[PDB]
Amino acid sequence: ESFAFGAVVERRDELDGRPWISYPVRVVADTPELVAVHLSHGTRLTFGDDPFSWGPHPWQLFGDRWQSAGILQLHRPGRGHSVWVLRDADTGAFREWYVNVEAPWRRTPTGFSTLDHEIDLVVPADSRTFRWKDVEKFEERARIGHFSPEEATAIRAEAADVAREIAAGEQWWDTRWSRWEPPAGWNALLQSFETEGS
Ligand SMILES: [Ca+2]
Ligand SMILES: [Ca+2]
Repeated sequence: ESFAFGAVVERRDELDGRPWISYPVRVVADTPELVAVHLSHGTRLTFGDDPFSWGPHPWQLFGDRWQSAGILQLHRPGRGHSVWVLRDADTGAFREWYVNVEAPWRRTPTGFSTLDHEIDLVVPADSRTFRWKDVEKFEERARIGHFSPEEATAIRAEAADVAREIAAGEQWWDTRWSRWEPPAGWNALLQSFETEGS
């Protein structure tokens, strides 16, 4: 099973057995080596009903549309992260690679499902160095039970693996993706994934 290039699919974070946040993305690649999807500026965000074990998804500060520059997400099937191509909202300049540690993506009839795992890594565009992010925030959340011990050990190992890869110059992703730009017609997507009535 695969999705076609340009298909509009759901990108979901699933928490407590239900959608936490979901938003439509366009498919750029759906291959055994790469799932690449695009979240465009102005796209509608769907949030699940409270309460969640983790509280409301933090993108709820933007209300119900993605206000910033579009995000290309690059995923190597089976890995416990994806890599986001982040650009400057004002200039469109490529700024950084944002490694979002999260559950390996699951294919669903509607798209892909994952779940944020708090630890992030950031590689600036110049590729001089990289930084770990939110490790202690992660650990506090693991201590209060947001992650089980088995989950938290998997998360720590995944983040360590990616950091070791980057530091060895063996980052899996093709950095030429930093020059990709969406087709001109790839604008805001307005699809809601809400299931009213519950
Ligand atoms: Ca994250
Ligand atoms: Ca984080």
